[PDB]
Amino acid sequence: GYSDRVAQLTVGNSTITTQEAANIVLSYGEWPEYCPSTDATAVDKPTRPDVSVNRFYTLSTKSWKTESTGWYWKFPDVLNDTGVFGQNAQFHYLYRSGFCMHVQCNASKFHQGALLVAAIPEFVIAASSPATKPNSQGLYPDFAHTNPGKDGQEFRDPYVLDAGIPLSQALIFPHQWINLRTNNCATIIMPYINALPFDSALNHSNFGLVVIPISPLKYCNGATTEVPITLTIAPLNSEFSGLRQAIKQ
Amino acid sequence: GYSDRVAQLTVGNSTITTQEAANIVLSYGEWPEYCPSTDATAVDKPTRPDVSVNRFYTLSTKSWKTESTGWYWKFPDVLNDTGVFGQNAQFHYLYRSGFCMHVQCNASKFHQGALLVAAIPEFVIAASSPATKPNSQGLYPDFAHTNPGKDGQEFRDPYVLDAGIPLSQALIFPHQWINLRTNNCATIIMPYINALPFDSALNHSNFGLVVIPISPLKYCNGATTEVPITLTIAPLNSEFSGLRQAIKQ
Amino acid sequence: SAVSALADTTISRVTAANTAASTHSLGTGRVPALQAAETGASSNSSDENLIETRCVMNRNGVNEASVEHFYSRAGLVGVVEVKDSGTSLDGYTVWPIDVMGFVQQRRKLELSTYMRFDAEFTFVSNLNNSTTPGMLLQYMYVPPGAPKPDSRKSYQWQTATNPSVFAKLSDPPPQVSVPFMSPATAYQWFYDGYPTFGEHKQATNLQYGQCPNNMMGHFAIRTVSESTTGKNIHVRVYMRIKHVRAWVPRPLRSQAYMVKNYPTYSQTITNTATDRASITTTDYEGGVPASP
Amino acid sequence: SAVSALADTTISRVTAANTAASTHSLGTGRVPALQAAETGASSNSSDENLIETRCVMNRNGVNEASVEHFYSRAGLVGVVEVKDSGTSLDGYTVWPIDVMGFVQQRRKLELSTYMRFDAEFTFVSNLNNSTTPGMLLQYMYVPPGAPKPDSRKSYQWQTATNPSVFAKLSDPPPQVSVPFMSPATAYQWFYDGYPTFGEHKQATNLQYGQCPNNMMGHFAIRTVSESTTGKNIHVRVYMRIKHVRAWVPRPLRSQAYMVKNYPTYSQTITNTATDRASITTTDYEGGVPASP
Amino acid sequence: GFPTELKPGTNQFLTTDDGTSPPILPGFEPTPLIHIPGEFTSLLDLCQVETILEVNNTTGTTGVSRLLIPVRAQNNVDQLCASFQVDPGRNGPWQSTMVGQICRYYTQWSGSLKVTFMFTGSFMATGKMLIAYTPPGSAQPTTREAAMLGTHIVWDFGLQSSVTLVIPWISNTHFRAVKTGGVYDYYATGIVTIWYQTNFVVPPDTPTEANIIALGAAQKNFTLKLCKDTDEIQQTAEYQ
Amino acid sequence: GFPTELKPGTNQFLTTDDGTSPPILPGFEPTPLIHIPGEFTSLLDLCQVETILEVNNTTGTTGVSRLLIPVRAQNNVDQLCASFQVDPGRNGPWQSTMVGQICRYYTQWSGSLKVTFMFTGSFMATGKMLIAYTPPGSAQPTTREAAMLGTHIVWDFGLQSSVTLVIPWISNTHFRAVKTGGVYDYYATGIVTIWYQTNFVVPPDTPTEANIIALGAAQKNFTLKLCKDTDEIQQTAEYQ
Amino acid sequence: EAAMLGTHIVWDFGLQSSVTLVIPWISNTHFRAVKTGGVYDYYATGIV
Amino acid sequence: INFTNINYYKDSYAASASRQDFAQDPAKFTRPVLDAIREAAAPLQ
Amino acid sequence: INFTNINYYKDSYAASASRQDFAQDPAKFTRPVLDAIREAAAPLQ
Ligand SMILES: CCCCCCCCCCCCCCCCCC(=O)O
Ligand SMILES: CCCCCCCCCCCCCCCCCC(=O)O
Repeated sequence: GYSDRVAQLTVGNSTITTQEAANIVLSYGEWPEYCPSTDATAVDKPTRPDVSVNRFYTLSTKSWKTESTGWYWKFPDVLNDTGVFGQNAQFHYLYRSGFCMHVQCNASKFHQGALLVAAIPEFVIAASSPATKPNSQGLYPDFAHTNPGKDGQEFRDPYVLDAGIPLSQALIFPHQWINLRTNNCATIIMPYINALPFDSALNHSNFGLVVIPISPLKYCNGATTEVPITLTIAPLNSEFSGLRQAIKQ
Repeated sequence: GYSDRVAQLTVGNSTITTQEAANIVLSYGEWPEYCPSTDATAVDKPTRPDVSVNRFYTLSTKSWKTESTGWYWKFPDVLNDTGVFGQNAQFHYLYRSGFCMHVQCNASKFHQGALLVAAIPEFVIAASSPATKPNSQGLYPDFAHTNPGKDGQEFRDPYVLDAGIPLSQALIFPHQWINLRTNNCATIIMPYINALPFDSALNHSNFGLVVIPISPLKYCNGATTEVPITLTIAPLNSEFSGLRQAIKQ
Repeated sequence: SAVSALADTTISRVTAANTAASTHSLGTGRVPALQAAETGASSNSSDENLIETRCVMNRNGVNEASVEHFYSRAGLVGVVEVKDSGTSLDGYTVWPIDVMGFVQQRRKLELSTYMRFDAEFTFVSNLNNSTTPGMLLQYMYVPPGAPKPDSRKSYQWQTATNPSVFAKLSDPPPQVSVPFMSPATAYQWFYDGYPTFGEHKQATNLQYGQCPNNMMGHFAIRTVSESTTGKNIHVRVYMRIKHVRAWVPRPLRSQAYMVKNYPTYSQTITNTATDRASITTTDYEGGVPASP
Repeated sequence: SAVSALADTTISRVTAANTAASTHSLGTGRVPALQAAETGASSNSSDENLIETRCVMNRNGVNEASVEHFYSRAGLVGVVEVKDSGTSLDGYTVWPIDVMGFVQQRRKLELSTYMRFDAEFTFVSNLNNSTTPGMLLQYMYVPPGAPKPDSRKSYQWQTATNPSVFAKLSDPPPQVSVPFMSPATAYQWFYDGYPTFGEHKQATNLQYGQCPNNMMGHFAIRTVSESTTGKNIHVRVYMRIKHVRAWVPRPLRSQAYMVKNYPTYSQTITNTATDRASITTTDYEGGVPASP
Repeated sequence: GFPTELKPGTNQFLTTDDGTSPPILPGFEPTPLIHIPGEFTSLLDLCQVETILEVNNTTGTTGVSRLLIPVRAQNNVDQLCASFQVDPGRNGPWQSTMVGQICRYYTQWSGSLKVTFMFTGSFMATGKMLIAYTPPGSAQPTTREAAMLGTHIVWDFGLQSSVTLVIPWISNTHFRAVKTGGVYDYYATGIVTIWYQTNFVVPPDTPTEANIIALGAAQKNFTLKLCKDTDEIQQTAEYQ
Repeated sequence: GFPTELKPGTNQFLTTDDGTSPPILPGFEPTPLIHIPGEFTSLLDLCQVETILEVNNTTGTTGVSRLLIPVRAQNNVDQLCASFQVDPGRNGPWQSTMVGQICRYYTQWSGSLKVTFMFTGSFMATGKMLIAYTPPGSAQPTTREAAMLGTHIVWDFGLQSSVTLVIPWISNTHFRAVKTGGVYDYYATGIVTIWYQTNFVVPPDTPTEANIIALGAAQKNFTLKLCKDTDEIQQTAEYQ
Repeated sequence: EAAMLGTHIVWDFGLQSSVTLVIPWISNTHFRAVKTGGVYDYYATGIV
Repeated sequence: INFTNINYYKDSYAASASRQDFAQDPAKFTRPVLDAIREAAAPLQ
Repeated sequence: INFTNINYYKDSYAASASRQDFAQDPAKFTRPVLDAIREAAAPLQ
């Protein structure tokens, strides 16, 4: 009637073990699934590279500091240039997949702090304008802030999620905390959420993956200062259709 | 499950053989038929001169040239002065009939070009006005262009069918191609199409029969230059009613 | 009872054709891609036979592409000015009913050769400043042969048999349903012939193509007034076609019209397709190639 | 028959959850108060397990908090000025349909990510002095791709296919029901992506977030007039959403909007909660303590 | 025709009138409806989701720091940690919550509330807190002795890092108005105060100050009534 | 009389409102309906009829010459013969087709397209073509190597003088807007290019240049939606 | 980043002080020669 | 409960549009030939 | 006797709002976890 603290996630040829885990969030209670023939629209037979792309990718490691604001990634964008998944996303026009995001952050029993790990669908990034009216360039964010790639982008104003919506209500999204006194990882399984059965993995980013330190990292002199945060993700039930020449962006 | 290349059309005392034929077009999937008593309106007993008028008439032969635009005929008008059919059309007020139009054009295996043979119901001929407003004579085509007789009339602007409608969509009508590399004839069986059960064979022309070279005739020096195009037609199930003095036009 | 009838009145959906799953085929004698366009038949090749398709239970509705839904939309067919000011103190006007005066309704109608239908005519009348003061108007339909009015007071406005509609400008637009009125089985938008016998050797030859089966008389409109009012009224006639039957589809007109009752195109023929630079240029930038 | 159908149309009440009676509990291993918020799940603790409750057969209705009732309320979505006086003698105006121009409707809509719904549009038109003289107006809906009018007389107002509504100002407000028109399965108020491929290296990057599945054309409005009228007309468009389906709820917007189609907040971020003196002050005087 | 008589209310336009209207597109069939995860059919399902309370809504505190309740090792006993009112529609800590923002769209609310406190200190840090909910009629308690007379929970820091304090629906009326202040304090809900049951004890070489995060939400018996327009965001001009 | 209340929408004139209207001629019986061949009941039956594509819509090409795709004997290998977009409502080669002109009467379309190519060269002329359909996202392919990565067919000239290249319905949305250009390139369909698989080989004494005729139409699963007014022909004055 | 593309295990230090990394039999031949080096690197097993 | 498609006048042509008889038969324009050609066959053999 | 929820037009989207299908399922947002946690249990054991 409870959840065990140890867990092991095996998909593809990758395996992730954790010994201080809270639980596994199944976003909106739906598992990732292939597109049913009742909901599909494209007539080309999709390709399903089962184990070559549905596997864990350790992508970026950010160092948690006491004055850190947080970072965010975009799920299809962060994997577009890595492994067999990136190739299929570049060679095919259409794409759909879920994922299992796994954020890892361990620290001693003498550190403290809490991260908010949330998976935000359609995480449209806002630009903060200096009250300028005449539709200046500073009215829209550049491409580096909308599609950060695999390095991610650190928040400018985490209080409003860089989107004008309050951070306090971000818990309405599938989320999980990394409380250093309780757990050292956060797992979120997210199904493919989109108004279309398939979509371009290059233009459209289905989910934003934010990691925001709510309670700042604090420790005393003598403890390890470099406390990293590693983001490992894995596509689930990924399909591709509409083969053509490989397109980078 | 296919169509044979050879064909023989026998109606009346005439017989047409072809050895490179594409198929036989049955316009709108309806065979020519006599007027049913449910649809008739005139009470006079119609005359049905079975084999004296329902027979193949070879009418005109036009020479296909490299700069030819095409020619058109009007079906009742082209037979009004030939044979027993012409007499019955002149002696009777009312007339109805289908037809089987057969266009013949043979060339060597070293010639090339393609004709578009279409049967256009209610082929109203347009006049091209030189942007003149005050309802001049050049606003309506003369009688020689609307009822060309048996010699036919060559197109002025085949691109618009001399009617303001695009030639590219003329394939919405019962049509057939004469591609010199494939076939040397085109057969179209057309039922009587009109908003009335009977009509005057002199005033009203039920169908226009166009032959337009889409791909121009091309050959090399030494080949036969004179490549003719012969139009042979045959009324089918022709009736006449309302006998009186023979009227020419 | 009839409760079952009224229940089965909602527009029932019939979907587009489904796509069945298919696989690769390696053999001879089976060539669904090779066709013979000379036969005059369109290609019967299916997607299933040219690529490897999936099973798509298509649910897109096709009901909107029917002839009825395409035509049952009231469009402008006539603009009648009841001049009662300035140099023409008529207070009445007799408009010859012809639905071929305006391009949008005309082009749609000429998609077919013959058409048999009922119509619902609506009259939108107002002054020049778009206002609608209470002014009694009479819209009398004058069938072919009935005596046409020649003044605002003539006896023909008694309408003892002619159908007549009385309505003020301030009222909602008058609307009447007109049956299929024609001596023929269908109206004929194209009549390749002449109405009368003769030599047809006239210099103009304006009678070519005029089928009297389509000429359905006039709509006489007047203000019910004792004298001149000094106000011009514009009556816009809208025709909605119902219970449609169309025959022998035609190519849609590509050249600009010039006159009402005749096909007549300018000598400067416009191309059906807009020009481009060459036969190998398309204006679609697309994305960045991954490895050029 | 269908009499049973019409009888079962009144809004049936479903009540809130009841509270069961509970007693004190003294033992180990049973800790309904201890939770683990890190799991991302909300606490499942009940009142019955933290205090001693009574039996409350709750009868408070919860039907008003449904998505339909929350959204099926016509709010202002567009204000269109048909300028026909002064420097702009147009007598017509083409308004791009976008429901994100006004805060009250916009904030409610952005509660969800995807929405699929039908709408009932109502047009409240009047002059500047709020009067409504009889003036014939035409509200033509121009779908994406249809030719847009460029004058009060252009041919596009023939409306031979475009849906058009004719109504005077003095009439009750015109009202039409609009279906779910979108190439997608649902309208997407937030589209984290770009409509086209490319480098997206532009200086402005105004295309970010613009999903054409939401762009549903324009509403062309004109006064049916022969010349300039010298009167400006204001058309207020109200949208009532029905047959609603919402997906993926979001945080309600906390910063003030700045532009129509983009999330963009000022650099002076306003706090979600109003400030107070300290973390231990509340402004509730209460009553007099019996024995301080 | 059929004899009828028009009644008052003719030609009016009521913005909340569920009636029929003629369709603009005959025979229109919309795009097929595919399954999308995460559909919600009632706003009450949203009010039951725990969201962060902005308890530290003090002047000078900026950004994410406003979401943290500071807790530290005390030099005295029975000290007040923090306090806030539990009126959801009132300007204050509940403004930052999903339940608090949906309540502002309705006139009256009902049902039990729920606050979950998450301790975010070191694993080595221990402590006990008394979180008391004082029903209406009394101001904020001045001492822990006065606060413990109401609905309270003693929270023990441990491996289970979260505790839930249910604010029971203790009211005279079946519903409370969302509006408060003035004569509308008749609908006041009460005050929640956090006291140090024991100290916040830490070993050597570990931070002596930590944060508590408060997550507010609604209970299963929560209800809203009389939907209205919120007062959260203002607008002075169209967004063109 | 019967108490009624008039609702909004009274006195309006909606041009697409299927309602009743009083008849002007009581007891009128129309002319009997005789059988006429060639009745069509749906416009989708018309879009499935193959009509000539105006692929050679280049500046300077006039008249019937605009309907021909020139093909000749090449001096190099893997050359581009012609190309065009497969957006039916877009200004271009599809304007001359019955499917292209009926699509302009509707807002959105769906389903597979169909292009039939007819070779009109000598009987002695042989050749092979690669006709490739490139799905959206990529510009027109620059080489035959890039074009063959999409949906393509290798066409062999022979006794069967025609081949059919089906453009499969490869789209993200269930429908595509007929309007294109600008942000509406989101609904772009792709590009069809014709390449020389092998050369165009002829014996002596036969023309080295021929024409290909392209006939475009719709497949069985074609559909249209949201009927609108076309933009093909304009008018500035009544035709009186 | 390059190593995680192969067979790997993420090891967490805890009360269970040991972890096992199985080197799967990923080979082309049914057997590998014990001898290695030179042309016998054809039988190389890999790197941990 | 639908209450429509009811005619209030004695003449049948006064009724609304008849939009319940959608029929599709494209064979009369797409395959107007005598000898039916199978898809998988070479048309001219 | 209630006489409502009747559609007078042939197209279904012209009907009034569908306010008879109230459904409440908050588990997909409040408990989106794999291992169901009993209330009376310590969640992380
Ligand atoms: C009370 C007044 C009502 C008006 C009666 C209108 C009667 C109209 C007749 C039906 C119109 C359709 C036929 C038009 C054909 C003429 C077109 C042409 O060939 O120029
Ligand atoms: C007769 C005139 C009737 C008016 C027709 C209105 C059609 C409106 C379309 C439906 C509106 C909802 C979709 C709006 C989405 C656009 C918002 C945005 O992203 O900016």
